Amino acid sequence: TFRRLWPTIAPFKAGLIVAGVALILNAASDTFMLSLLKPLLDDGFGKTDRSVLVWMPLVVIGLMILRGITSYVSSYCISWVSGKVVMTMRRRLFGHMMGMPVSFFDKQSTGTLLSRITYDSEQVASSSSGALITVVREGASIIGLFIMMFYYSWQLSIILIVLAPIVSIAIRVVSKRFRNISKNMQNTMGQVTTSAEQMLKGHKEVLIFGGQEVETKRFDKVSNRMRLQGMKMVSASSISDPIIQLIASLALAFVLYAASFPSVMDSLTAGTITVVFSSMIALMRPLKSLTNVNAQFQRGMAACQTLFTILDSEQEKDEGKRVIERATGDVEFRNVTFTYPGRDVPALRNINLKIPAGKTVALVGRSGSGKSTIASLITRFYDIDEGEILMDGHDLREYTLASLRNQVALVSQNVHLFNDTVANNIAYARTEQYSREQIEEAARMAYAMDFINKMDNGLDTVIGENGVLLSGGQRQRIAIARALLRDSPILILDEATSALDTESERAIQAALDELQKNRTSLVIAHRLSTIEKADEIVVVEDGVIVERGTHNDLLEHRGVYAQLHKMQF
Amino acid sequence: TFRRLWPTIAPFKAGLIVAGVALILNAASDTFMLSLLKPLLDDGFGKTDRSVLVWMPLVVIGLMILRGITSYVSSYCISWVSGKVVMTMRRRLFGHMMGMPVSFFDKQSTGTLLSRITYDSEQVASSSSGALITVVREGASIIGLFIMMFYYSWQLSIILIVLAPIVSIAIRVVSKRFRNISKNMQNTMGQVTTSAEQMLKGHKEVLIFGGQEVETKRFDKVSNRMRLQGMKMVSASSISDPIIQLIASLALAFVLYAASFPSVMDSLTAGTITVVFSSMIALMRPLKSLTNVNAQFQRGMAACQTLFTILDSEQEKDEGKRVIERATGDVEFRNVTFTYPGRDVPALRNINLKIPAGKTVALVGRSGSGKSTIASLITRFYDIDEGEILMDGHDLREYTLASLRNQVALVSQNVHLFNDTVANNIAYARTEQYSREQIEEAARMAYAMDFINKMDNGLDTVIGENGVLLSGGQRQRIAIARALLRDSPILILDEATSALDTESERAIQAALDELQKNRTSLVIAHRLSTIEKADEIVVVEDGVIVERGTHNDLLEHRGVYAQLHKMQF
Amino acid sequence: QMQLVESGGGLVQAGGSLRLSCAVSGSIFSIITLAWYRQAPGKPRENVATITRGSRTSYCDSVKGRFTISKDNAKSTVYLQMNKLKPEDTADYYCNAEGPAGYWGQGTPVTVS
Amino acid sequence: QMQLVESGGGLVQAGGSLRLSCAVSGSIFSIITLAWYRQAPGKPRENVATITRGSRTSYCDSVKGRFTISKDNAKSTVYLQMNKLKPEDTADYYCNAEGPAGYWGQGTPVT
Ligand SMILES: CCCCCCCCCCC[C@@H](O)CC(=O)O[C@@H]1[C@H](O)[C@@H](CO[C@@H]2O[C@H](CO[C@]3(C(=O)O)C[C@@H](O[C@@H]4O[C@H]([C@@H](O)CO)[C@@H](O)[C@H](O[C@H]5O[C@H]([C@@H](O)CO)[C@@H](O)[C@H](O)[C@@H]5O)[C@@H]4O)[C@@H](O)[C@@H]([C@H](O)CO)O3)[C@@H](OP(=O)(O)O)[C@H](OC(=O)C[C@@H](CCCCCCCCCCC)OC(=O)CCCCCCCC)[C@H]2NC(=O)C[C@@H](CCCCCCCCCCC)OC(=O)CCCCCCC)O[C@H](OP(=O)(O)O)[C@H]1NC(=O)C[C@H](O)CCCCCC
Ligand SMILES: *[C@@H]1CC(=O)N(CC/N=C2/CN3CCN4CCN(CCN(CC3)CC(=O)OO2)CC(=O)OOC(=O)C4)C1=O
Ligand SMILES: *[C@H]1CC(=O)N(CC/N=C2/CN3CCN4CCN(CCN(CC3)CC(=O)OO2)CC(=O)OOC(=O)C4)C1=O
Ligand SMILES: [Gd]
Ligand SMILES: [Gd]
Repeated sequence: TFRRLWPTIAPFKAGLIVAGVALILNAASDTFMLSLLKPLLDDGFGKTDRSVLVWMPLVVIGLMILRGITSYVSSYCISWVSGKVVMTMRRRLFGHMMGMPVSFFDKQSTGTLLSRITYDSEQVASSSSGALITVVREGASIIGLFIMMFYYSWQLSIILIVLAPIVSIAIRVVSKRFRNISKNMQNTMGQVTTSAEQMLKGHKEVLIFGGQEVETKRFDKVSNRMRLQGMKMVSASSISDPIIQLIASLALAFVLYAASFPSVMDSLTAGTITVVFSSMIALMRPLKSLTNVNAQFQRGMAACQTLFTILDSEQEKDEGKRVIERATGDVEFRNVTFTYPGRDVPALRNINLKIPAGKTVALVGRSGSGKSTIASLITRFYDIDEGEILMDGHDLREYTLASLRNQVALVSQNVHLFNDTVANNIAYARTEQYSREQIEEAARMAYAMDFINKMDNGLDTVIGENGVLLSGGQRQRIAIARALLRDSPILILDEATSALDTESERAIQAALDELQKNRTSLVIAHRLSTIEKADEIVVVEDGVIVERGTHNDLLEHRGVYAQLHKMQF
Repeated sequence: TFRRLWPTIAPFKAGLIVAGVALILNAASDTFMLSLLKPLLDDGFGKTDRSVLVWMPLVVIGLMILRGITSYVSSYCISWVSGKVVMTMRRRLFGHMMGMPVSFFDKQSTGTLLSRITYDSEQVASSSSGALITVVREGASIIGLFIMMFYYSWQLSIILIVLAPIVSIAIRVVSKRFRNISKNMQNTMGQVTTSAEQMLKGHKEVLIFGGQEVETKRFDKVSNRMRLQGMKMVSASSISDPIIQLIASLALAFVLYAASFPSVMDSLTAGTITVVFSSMIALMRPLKSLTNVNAQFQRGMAACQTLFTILDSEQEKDEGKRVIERATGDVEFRNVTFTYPGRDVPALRNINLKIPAGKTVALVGRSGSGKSTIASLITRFYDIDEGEILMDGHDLREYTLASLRNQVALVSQNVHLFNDTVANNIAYARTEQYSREQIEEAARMAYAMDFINKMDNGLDTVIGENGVLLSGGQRQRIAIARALLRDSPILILDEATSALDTESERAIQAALDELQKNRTSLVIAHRLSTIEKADEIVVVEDGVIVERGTHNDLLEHRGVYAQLHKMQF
Repeated sequence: QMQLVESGGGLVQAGGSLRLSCAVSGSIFSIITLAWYRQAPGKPRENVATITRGSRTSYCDSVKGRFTISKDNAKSTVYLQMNKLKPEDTADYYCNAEGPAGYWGQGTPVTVS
Repeated sequence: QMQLVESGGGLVQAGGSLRLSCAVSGSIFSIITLAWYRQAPGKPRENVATITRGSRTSYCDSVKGRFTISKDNAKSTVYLQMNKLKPEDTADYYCNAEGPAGYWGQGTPVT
């Protein structure tokens, strides 16, 4: 249980335990100061001018030095462990979403992953560290004060030890009331924020009907309501303290009277009552903060389970065993049907594509429907719903992704560039295999040395985000440089360059010339040249391979291609 | 200067004055509490009689009652002027948000509008509230503490009254340094947080190249840098308190020494010295809060200036004077040319579109470019760049917008529904002018009562959000029902539906057959029926009036609509 | 497996009219292209009739106001109606689905007397 | 307000070829649909040829395969070339821009 929570911080006994030993001292020094306040009253100022008046002036600075130094040491060497657990938990959490199926990035949570990891980890250990130092130095204070209080009186503190549970329960019940009251305000804020957001969405539809005034009326009645809820918040919250303060004050008054009812008093040295009173009122910062440490254990476990909901979600399927050395085969579709996880209308109906090795197929459907996603099936991102995407005589699900995704080369213009050197991008995830001697001529064969030399260093310019920002058309040229270096057997263009750029196009159409010399290639064609020089053009009218065939036999057969050739005449 | 802004808060003098005068007391309570300590020590346990201090417990309970009571009194009536100022500023800001040109809603800040009204106003209100409590409670604490220090001592108080401002200067100097250190750390956080985002941005480009192995290392580097930045934060943060309190303690040591160096002092009883030490070991909360309050004045003023900048933006133009009653006329365009603020390529070239009286013109467009914005000039959402949109012989710039937008009824698929009574939405912004006997006939006339009487409350039903979720196709039915009751002479059906409701959309078409027996209508078309009965068809191809005629005189002229009639045949 | 079956007539008079049918199975029949070629004893294939997703008609330059393509959405069946026959049109007519690299029925030759 | 001016021929022998031209000035010549219509002395107007933004040309029927039309990219002028003339083609020819309910030129009768 708690015994088995030990190994997660196994290499961190050193700093944490040093923090603990320098964190109990921070309470012991607080105790020693009041202990020294005891003699300064009676013996110090009774019948003497020194021996207290000379000790104390420098011993007080000594103890505050020993208090400041221990505060620094505790904070810093507890923050070291806090940060070195945040870093390792966040590192594992990130390493468990590079192996997450691509459905996870369906825009539902694409932007919220960074926020998730950073906020969750910055919250899980801030709460745990705060609770740890709020259960030791807020917990050593109590023991130290009670020791120093029993040593100075035998009975005056018995009433305090009997009384303290009253103060504790009062503080806890008042805080629990406040927390319980604070529950429904999430619902109230939702109710009012929804109205406010719905209110100014239809700006066009408010102007056009001439209803500005009857709109400010509704907003003034919403702002009135939301201000009333705010005042309810403050009135509920602000009376958390002034009642537990009254309770502890009743405690103090009971003690003060009890110190004088029977003849038991008069054994109180003139300064003993001073240090007893001071040690009692100083005991309000611990005793009050100690009850409300469960409020941080609960938050810590809440955040821990929150991340555990994610650190163990669904994992991209790996259930294959075979391997590839080279996919010199004819990729076969068959009766494949596929509908996005989270969608109802089938994106792809029956299919019979038979891309043969060494040749190309041009996916050109005007509807812009279904062609973009016959590139996310052959590479096993979103798996098929029914059918078999045969590759080199075998299925995809019989093949380990490690080499399947290494075969295909997903050329496009949207190829995200890593923030590293350009000649690191060209051989990315393979920097050891390719020596820059290869990379130079590889940039050549994909037409890249030309816009690379004009850079400041050479094939060396950090190029990614916050880098140099290569041109949209030069990003296609560098995507070819990558795909040409890798020497892939199956190529997947994407021709995202609907808006063509001249001159760059010459070197682009020239580069794509070398890439598609062999290397069977599913090209999502949109440019007259690729379609014209393709080998089996294939259209997809929003659900299905409608009209398929070679070009010159296809223009004669109108169907849907001629009517789509005219639109792009 | 400062006096000038008091009339802005003049109506709240009662609340703010009660706040001040019940705030002073909460400080006076502690001062008189320490004053109560002097008899308890000097006479209660100095003198033999036990009745000397039986006066204490009642008076300490009474003073803690009077501290809690004024705590609650001055928190609340400073959270009621905190509310009746944030409310009025939010309301005065949203009443200058429904008058900005539609271009201001160009999606650059659509979500922010609720925040601008709330988060910044909450910021200014909370900052000013907190600042006022801590320059008056603390300010009069200090005055009270030093008044009760003087009445009990002379030399100690004089030594303290000089060496404390040195602690104050120390407090600020340790702070200003912390702020200067923390200034650039926001930039550091931005720089470090950018990179994680980039890597999870291109997850596809990681899988498709087999490069998990060279992303674990990169996030290892980034996580190490982030952790080290956090540790630098903590290390620089935790030298504020353990240093200012060291300065304060050294000052206290000087107090004790130079308060007991000669025999001139030590006239102090055992009580006056405890009172001096008590007041000062107490004085640390005020002398620090009152000194760091300037961290809020400039911050609250910054938020206030943010609100005054967002308020002082550009009002929608209103440079018109004419008032129209019911304009039946040959509205026209002439050489219009128009580009959205924030873009380069114009959307509209020289246009001679001409809506005739009675007749209706239909807009059809293959690529969906340039149609919709002809409905955002005929109602003056965007002022035209070069041209003159005639309307009975005047530019639309010269009509009072509230009297021009009072002529155009904009039916649509995506009409807005205010969360109110159906009897309102069918007579929105005019429920005073129109009685329910008009709605009774109108909602029938658009064939929509069949969709209303089925509901729980009929025309009392809440129809928007938190309401009955009226179906999209029937929101168009309600848009007709509304535009019937207004019975405006210029109609702008968007007919961008594409969605089909069997027999129901047929009843919607029958309704439109009643909507446009009159009412010169510029209907942007995607349906066969509207074009078939259209009186003058005007087709735009992405920038300009390309072809324009009538269906029976067009389809023989092969043009561009006929070769689009084939595509939606 | 998608397939098609074609039915047609035989020897008929010149200048007459006929209707030739073709039923398709294993098909998403409403959206695929559908077509009818003709193959002469000496000449190779060349499309004459074509019907489409939206149901549209196209023919050879010679075939204009001469042939009629139609389909029954429910029956999974298409038809070519031939009017004003000519002796030069004696050939073998081929049903076809889903483009020239699609599918090819048996085809039924028709002789013009 | 634009204007378009026609240039053509007169009377020629049947079976020949001719060329008519129409220069359209005062608008965006690249995109606007240009066209050529003809009208008999007795019969009303009718369409002959059409040319579009991407120069997708289209023609009537009785003169299909016999006529041609094109337009210069910047000269702002549309050429309609006529081949294998017939006696029935004696009629008044007009050019047109922006559909059949817009601008028209003076045109010219041709025999
Ligand atoms: C030669 C020989 C000499 C011998 C030497 C002996 C000396 C000993 C020295 C060490 C003693 C140590 O043992 C004690 C100590 O030092 O601990 C402090 C304390 O724990 C801490 C919190 O402050 C307390 O709590 C409240 C405010 O706290 C918060 C907040 O919640 O608002 C939290 C936090 O904000 C937080 O920050 C977080 C983070 O930043 C932290 O990084 C944030 O996460 C959050 O912040 C944001 O977010 C929020 C929310 O948004 C959420 O998100 C907001 O709410 C927020 O506002 C904020 O915006 C969070 O809230 C924090 O940062 C702070 C922030 O600054 C502002 O926001 O605000 C205040 O009460 P209120 O009125 O406000 O409710 C308290 O003030 C009070 O008047 C106490 C009051 C309480 C009422 C109880 C009354 C009695 C009940 C009996 C109980 C019995 C039950 C059984 O009794 C009285 O007065 C009555 C007078 C006496 C009556 C009796 C007389 C007749 C008999 C205040 N209490 C005290 O000061 C106690 C003080 C006593 C002072 C009272 C009088 C002094 C002498 C009395 C004479 C009587 C003798 C018989 O100590 C003693 O007993 C001294 C012993 C006496 C010896 C002298 C005799 C010779 O402060 C400091 O902290 P440090 O340790 O870091 O320095 C700590 N240090 C100091 O103050 C001083 C420092 O020693 C310098 C000393 C050098 C002096 C040189 C000249
Ligand atoms: C191109 C070649 C040619 O000579 N055209 C017209 C041929 N003459 C037609 C006589 N038409 C008279 C009434 N037309 C208006 C209705 N048209 C449909 C009925 N038409 C037969 C009676 C059949 C035709 O399309 O063209 O017939 C629609 C039409 O505009 O076509 O012109 C016409 O003469 C007037 C060509 O079109
Ligand atoms: C429609 C129905 C029919 O019988 N056609 C044939 C008319 N004679 C044509 C001669 N053609 C010879 C070379 N053809 C192969 C290439 N063809 C493109 C060039 N064709 C002119 C020369 C244009 C034609 O469509 O038809 O040509 C493609 C072709 O259609 O092949 O037919 C052919 O005779 C061989 C029809 O056109
Ligand atoms: Gd041919
Ligand atoms: Gd006709």
